[PDB]
Amino acid sequence: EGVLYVGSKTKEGVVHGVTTVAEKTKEQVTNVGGAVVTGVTAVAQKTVEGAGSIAAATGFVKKDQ
Amino acid sequence: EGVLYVGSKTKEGVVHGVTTVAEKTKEQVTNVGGAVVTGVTAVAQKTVEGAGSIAAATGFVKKDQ
Amino acid sequence: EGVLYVGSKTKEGVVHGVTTVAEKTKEQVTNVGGAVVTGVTAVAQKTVEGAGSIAAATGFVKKDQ
Amino acid sequence: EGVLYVGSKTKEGVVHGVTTVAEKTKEQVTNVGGAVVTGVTAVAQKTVEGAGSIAAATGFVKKDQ
Amino acid sequence: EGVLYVGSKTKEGVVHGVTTVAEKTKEQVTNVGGAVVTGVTAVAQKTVEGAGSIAAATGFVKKDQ
Amino acid sequence: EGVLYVGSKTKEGVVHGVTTVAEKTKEQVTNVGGAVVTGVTAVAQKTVEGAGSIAAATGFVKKDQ
Amino acid sequence: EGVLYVGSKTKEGVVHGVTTVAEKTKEQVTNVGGAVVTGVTAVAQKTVEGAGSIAAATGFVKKDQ
Amino acid sequence: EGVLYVGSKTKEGVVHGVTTVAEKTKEQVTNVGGAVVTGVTAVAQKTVEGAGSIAAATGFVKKDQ
Amino acid sequence: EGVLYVGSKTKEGVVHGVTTVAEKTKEQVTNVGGAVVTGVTAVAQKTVEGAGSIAAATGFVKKDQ
Amino acid sequence: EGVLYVGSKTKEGVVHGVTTVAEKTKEQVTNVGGAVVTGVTAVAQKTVEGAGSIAAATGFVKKDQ
Amino acid sequence: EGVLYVGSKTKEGVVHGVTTVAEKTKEQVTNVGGAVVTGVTAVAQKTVEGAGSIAAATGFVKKDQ
Amino acid sequence: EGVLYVGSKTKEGVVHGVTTVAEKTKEQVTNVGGAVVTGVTAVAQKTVEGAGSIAAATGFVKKDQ
Amino acid sequence: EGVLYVGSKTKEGVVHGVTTVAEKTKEQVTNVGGAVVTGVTAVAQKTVEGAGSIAAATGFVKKDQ
Amino acid sequence: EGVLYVGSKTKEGVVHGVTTVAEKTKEQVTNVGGAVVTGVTAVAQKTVEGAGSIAAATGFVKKDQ
Repeated sequence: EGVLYVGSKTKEGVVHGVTTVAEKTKEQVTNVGGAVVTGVTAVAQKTVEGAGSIAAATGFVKKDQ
Repeated sequence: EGVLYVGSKTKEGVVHGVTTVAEKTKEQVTNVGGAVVTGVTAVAQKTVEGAGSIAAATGFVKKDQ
Repeated sequence: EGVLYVGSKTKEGVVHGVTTVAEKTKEQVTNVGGAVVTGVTAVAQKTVEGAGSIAAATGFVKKDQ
Repeated sequence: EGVLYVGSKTKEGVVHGVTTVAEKTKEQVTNVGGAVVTGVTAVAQKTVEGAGSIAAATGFVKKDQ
Repeated sequence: EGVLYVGSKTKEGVVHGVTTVAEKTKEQVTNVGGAVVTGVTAVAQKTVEGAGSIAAATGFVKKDQ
Repeated sequence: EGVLYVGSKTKEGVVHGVTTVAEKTKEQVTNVGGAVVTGVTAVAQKTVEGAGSIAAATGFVKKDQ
Repeated sequence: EGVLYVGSKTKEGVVHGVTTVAEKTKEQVTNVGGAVVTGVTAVAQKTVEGAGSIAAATGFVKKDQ
Repeated sequence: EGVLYVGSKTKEGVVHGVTTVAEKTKEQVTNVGGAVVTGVTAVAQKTVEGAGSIAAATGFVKKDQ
Repeated sequence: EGVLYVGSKTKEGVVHGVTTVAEKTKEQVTNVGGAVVTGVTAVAQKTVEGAGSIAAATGFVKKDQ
Repeated sequence: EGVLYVGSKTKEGVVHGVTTVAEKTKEQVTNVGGAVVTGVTAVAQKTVEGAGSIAAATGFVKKDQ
Repeated sequence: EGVLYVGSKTKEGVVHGVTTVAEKTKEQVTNVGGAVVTGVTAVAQKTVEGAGSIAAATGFVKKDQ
Repeated sequence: EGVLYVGSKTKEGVVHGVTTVAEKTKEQVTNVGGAVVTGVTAVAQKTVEGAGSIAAATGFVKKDQ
Repeated sequence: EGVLYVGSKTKEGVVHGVTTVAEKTKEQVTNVGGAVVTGVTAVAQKTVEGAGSIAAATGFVKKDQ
Repeated sequence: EGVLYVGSKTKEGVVHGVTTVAEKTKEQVTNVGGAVVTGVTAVAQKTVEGAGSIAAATGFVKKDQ
């Protein structure tokens, strides 16, 4: 149950979403957990129903080693 | 149950979604967990129903080693 | 149950989705978990029904080694 | 149950979402837990229903080692 | 139950969301727990229903070592 | 139950959200617990219902070592 | 139950949210517990209902070591 | 009038003279004015006799334009 | 009139003369005015006799433009 | 009139002469006026006889423009 | 008239002459006026005879402009 | 008229002559007026005979502009 | 007329001559007027004969402008 | 007329000559008028004969402007 309205009157638009530049790096991590929605009129919905939901988002893990 | 409305009146648009530039790097990771929706009118929905949902998103893992 | 409406009046559009440039790198990973929907009018839906859903997205894994 | 209204009259827009520049670094992590919604009219909704929800977001983990 | 109204009459806009520049660093972490919503008209909602919700957000962890 | 109204008549705007510049550092952490909403008209709502909610946000942790 | 009204007539605006510059530092932590809402018209609401809510925000922790 | 003696007892030799690697460049110039003599026993003589000698060596020249 | 003696007892030698690596540059100039003599036993003589000798060596020149 | 003696008893040698690495530069100039003599036993002589000798060595010149 | 003696008993040698690394620079000039003699036993002589000798060495010149 | 004696008994040597590292600079000039002699046994002589000798060495010059 | 004696019994040597590191600078000038002689046994002679000798060494000059 | 004796019995040596580090500076000048002689056994002679010798050494000059 719900209603979402978007209206965009744009004459000129320049959009960037997730950008990453790595030079001479080691172990660069760009990590996104949900959707990546990008645009002059970007809309995103998400409905997680159900008890006990988990939404993890880790860059990295190092164990023992 | 729901309603989603998008209306976009654009005269000129330039959109980029996920961009990645790696030069001379080691172990660069661009990681997205959901959808990558990109456009002058980008719309994304997702409905996860059911108890106990898991949505993991890891860049990387190193074990023992 | 639901309704999704998109309307896009565009005179000129230039869209890019997932772009990746790797020069002289080692182990570059661009990882997307869902769909990659791209266009002047990009729309994406996803309905995961059923208890216990899993949606994993890993860049990489290194074990023992 | 709810209603969300957005109206944007823009003549010129330049938007960036998540940007990351790593030069000569080691273990750079850009970590986002939810969606990355970006645009001249960026809208994002999320409804997590169900007792016991977890939403973790870690940069990295190092164990034993 | 609720109502959210946004109206933006912009003639020119330049927006940046999360930006990160790391040069010659070690273990730089940019960590966001929720969504990253960015745009000339950026709107974000989130409704976490259910007793016992957890929303953790850690930069990093080092254990034993 | 509630009502939120925003109206912005802007002729020119330049907005930055979370910015981070790390040069020659070690273990720099920029950590945000909620959403990062940024734009000429930035609006953010969040409704956490349910007894016993936890919202932790740590820069980092070092244990044993 | 409530009503929130914002109206902003701005001719020119330049806004910055959370900015951090670390040069030659060790263990710099910028830690925010809630949302980071930034813009020419920045609005943020949060309603935590439920007895026993916890909202922790630590820069860092060092134990044993 | 003169005497030049060279004696080389080498068991293993690896010699390079003038080496040039240009990638993605514009107007790279490697310019040598005299001889390029290269070898495990490289010897070079030059005797310019006569008043008013000129020995020019230019990388490049741009005029008017 | 003169005498030059060289004697080299080498068991292993690795010599490089003039090396140049240009990546993504514009107007790189490596300019040498005399001879380039290179080797495990590199010898070079030059005798310029005559009043008014000139020995110019320019990287580049830009005029008018 | 003169005498020059060189004697080199080397078991292992690694020599580099003029090395230049230019990345993403503009107008890099490596300029040498005399000879470039390089080797495990590098010897160089030069005798400029004659009144009024000139030995110029310029990186670059920009005029008018 | 003169005598020059060199004797070198080396078991292991690693020599570099003129080295230059330019990254992202503009108008870098490495300028040497005489010879560049480099090696495990590097010897260089120069005899400029004649009244009124000139030995100029300029990095660069900018005129008018 | 003169005598020069050098004797070097070296078991291990690592020599560097003129080194220059320029990153993100503008108008860096490394300027040497004489010879650059480099090696485990580096010897350099120079005899300028003749009244009125000039030996100039300038980094750079800017005129008018 | 003269005599110069050098004797060096070295078991291990690491020598650097002129080193320069410029980061993010403008108009850095390293200027040497004489020879740059560098090595485990570095020897340099220079004999300027003739009345009225000039030996100038300037970093830079700015005129008019 | 003269005699110079050097004898060096070194078991381990680490020598640096002229070193310069400029970060974020403007108009840094390292200026040396004579030779730069550097090594485990560094020797330098210079004999300027002739009435009216000049030996200037300026960092920089700014005129008119």
